[PDB]
Amino acid sequence: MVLSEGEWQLVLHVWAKVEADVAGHGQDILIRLFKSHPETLEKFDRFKHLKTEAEMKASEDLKKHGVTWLTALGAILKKKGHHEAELKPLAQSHATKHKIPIKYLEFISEAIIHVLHSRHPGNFGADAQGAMNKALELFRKDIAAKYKELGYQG
Ligand code: HEM
Repeated sequence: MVLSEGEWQLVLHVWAKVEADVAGHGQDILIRLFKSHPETLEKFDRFKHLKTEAEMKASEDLKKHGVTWLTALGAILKKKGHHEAELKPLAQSHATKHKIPIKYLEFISEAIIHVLHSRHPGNFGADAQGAMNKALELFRKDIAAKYKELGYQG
């Protein structure tokens, strides 16, 4: 699949707002994921112990990882589809080291959409949400292809 320049513009416009507070968005999204799909938390031996949302919000380590993963996604989105280089190491670690199923990538995609819709309604109308979904679908499609080449079901 291929996004038009207009669709990329909608994605990068709302992303520019996200970048005003990388740590906040990074954390909010992970917490949303963990609350909606508790099984995903079990994949993080580093955060598995956290029992409540309050404990998650107070975790300095969770906030730091929020910055790490969200910045990596931003780097990929800014490539506007030319992300082969960025995808390689990410696919290898998540398939071979962390063992993250494609299903969980769909779960975090839903969490991203939920948080952007809550925090940026003015810049995340139907057309903008559609473009972001398309961008995340492209990412998941390419990641799935890499998983297969690397020997992981997904
Ligand atoms: C938008 C998709 C995602 C991006 C861009 C992303 C990015 C990253 C990055 C950059 C790292 C650190 C370097 C590395 O190990 O590769 C990381 C680590 C990790 N990711 Fe992801 N990730 C994504 C989705 C997920 C999902 C959905 C899960 C699990 C539900 C997951 C679980 C992990 C785990 C367990 C680590 C190790 C954390 C630690 O112990 O330090 N990731 N991810």
